[PDB]
Amino acid sequence: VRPRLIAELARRVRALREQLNRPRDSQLYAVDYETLTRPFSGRRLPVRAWADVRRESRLLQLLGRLPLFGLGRLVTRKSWLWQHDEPCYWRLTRVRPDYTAQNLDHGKAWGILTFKGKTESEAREIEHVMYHDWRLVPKHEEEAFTAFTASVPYPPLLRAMIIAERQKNGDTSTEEPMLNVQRIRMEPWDYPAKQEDKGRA
Amino acid sequence: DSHKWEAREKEHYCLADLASLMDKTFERKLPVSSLTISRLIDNISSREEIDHAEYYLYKFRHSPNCWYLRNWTIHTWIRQCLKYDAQDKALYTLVNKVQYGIFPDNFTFNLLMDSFIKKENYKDALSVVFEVMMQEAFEVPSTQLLSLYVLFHCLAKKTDFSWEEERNFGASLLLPGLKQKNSVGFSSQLYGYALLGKVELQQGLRAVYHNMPLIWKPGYLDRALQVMEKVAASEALDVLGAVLKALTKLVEQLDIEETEQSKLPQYLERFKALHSKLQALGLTTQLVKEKLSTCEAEDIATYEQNLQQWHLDLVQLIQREQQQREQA
Amino acid sequence: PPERELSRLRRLYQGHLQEESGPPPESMP
Amino acid sequence: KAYRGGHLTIRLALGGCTNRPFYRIVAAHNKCPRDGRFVEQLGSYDPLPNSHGEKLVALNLDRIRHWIGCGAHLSKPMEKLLGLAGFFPLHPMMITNAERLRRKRAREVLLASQKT
Repeated sequence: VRPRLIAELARRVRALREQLNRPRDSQLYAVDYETLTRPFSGRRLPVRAWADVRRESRLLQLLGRLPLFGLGRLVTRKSWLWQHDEPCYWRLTRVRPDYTAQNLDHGKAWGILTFKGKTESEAREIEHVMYHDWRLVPKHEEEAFTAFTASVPYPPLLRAMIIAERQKNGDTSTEEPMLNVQRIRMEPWDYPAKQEDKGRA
Repeated sequence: DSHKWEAREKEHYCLADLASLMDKTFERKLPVSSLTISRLIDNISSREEIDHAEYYLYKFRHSPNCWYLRNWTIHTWIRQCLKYDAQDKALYTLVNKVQYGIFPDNFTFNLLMDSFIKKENYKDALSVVFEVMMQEAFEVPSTQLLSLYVLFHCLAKKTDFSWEEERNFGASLLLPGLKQKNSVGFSSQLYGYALLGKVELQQGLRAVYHNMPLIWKPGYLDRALQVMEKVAASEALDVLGAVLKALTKLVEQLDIEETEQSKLPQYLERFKALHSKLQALGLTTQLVKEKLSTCEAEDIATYEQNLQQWHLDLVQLIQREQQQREQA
Repeated sequence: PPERELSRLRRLYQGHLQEESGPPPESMP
Repeated sequence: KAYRGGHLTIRLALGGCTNRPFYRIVAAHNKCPRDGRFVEQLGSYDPLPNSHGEKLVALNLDRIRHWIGCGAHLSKPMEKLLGLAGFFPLHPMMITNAERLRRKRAREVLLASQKT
């Protein structure tokens, strides 16, 4: 057995580089508005976010015009508003503002969420912070804004099989077999994920 | 109201050294404590010095500690400004807002307003008011003062206003307009609503809410009407606006949800009815003046307490620093 | 669907839409 | 072989010559090739209709279930097949396709009527 020291060294170097000269996200969450592309990467944005990109704002930028970086405030995603009747928002507990950006914006921020008026204990790191679908909720009409008030057949063949099995066993049992989605929840597709689990470019 | 503050407590009185240190920190791309910034702010004694401090503040804002820019420091800066010139530099900082990171949601604003009043300057005052509105404020009794100022401005400002300005005016009217105690407040609110309605109708719904503490929901005229009706249960400008409306891209509103351009005559009728009701039942500047003359019992004890707290915090910080030094 | 949903959908996809039928048939010769 | 955490999949596979497609339903690694190795072969499917109009499909349901339990995903064709069998529900895509077809037929009928 020979040792591949050089490879290891290279890996270490790479790691170091990643640690150090990593792009502070002023650079790589930038947007050229007229051409709808990006510095650093160079790739375009998708069509279904062009108008949105143009005529609405970042979360962190929005925050930037508040004392304490709006640490005890509500905030909403425009998409959610469009979609649901129900009140849908986060409240903040923290900000990680990327300092390198002239007129501070872009970075990270987080707190408690509530999708369709259903809160959660503990504060995750919140997704879509650098998207442009965001709006700030004023303190006047804040409490006005926040106002809120099983079993299914098996598929044809499986059920039949089950019945057959039962018969074989001995019992007749006219009670039909059924599966219950009381356990199986259906958190929607527009429900947000977690920035702890995602990797940054 | 200056001599209560001017017991600042002593620190070092050399600025050049501090500046050098700051530069070094920035050269290295290392963070800086708030304490140093505070000290710098305290030290200033010239317009050049003020300028330097401004720059330093900006630098701090663009650093690993954007936060930690404590209220106390801001207050000190404001005081310094007041002492020297005030009405150009502080205002500029406020305008910049995000760059100098000052966010003085406090009695500082009130003080500034008072100062402005003392030496006329109306446009600047208006600007300041607008800035305050843009920041989420108006728990304190400076609201009344702000309203008064706005009214005064209006008394001069009587033309077509224009896009941004109208919106700003509306904002000013609205958020300070939370005066349940008197009908003047209600009137102000109504006026604000009317302005906002006008803005909506001429230009767009997005034009209203984009940057302001204001809510996307379409019914602003309706809201105003409701408010007016509430008063009755318990204006000329509005009427004019309505008349104008009556006289001869993306879509946030729905197909089912009805367009407010096609609800006008009904709205007008409703307004008329409301007016009639008011008449059956049974100037603004004067009212505001009267209000000012009454009320206004101050927040001075609280201020003192806050100051004390700040001092304590500073002391704690100093102690911490000392400990660190010892450790080193 | 209820009409509200339809409206929402329309709003979402303003420029990119198609006119549609309600239910389909129940036969096909 | 070691892959970057490629999930398990119950998937089809071409076991035919040119113009005769024959299929092999198979529990395999996501990142494996199509006709490359697999974990355990399951019920062969024939798409070409044999003597007297049958399009026969094998399924070791017993082992399919096991695979599912062990956390192996299903490709869309597989899902469709399952639905057809009655083992799974009819895949909603299939239903939509059917609906579309019906609509088309209706349109055609209308056109014919117009012509006549």
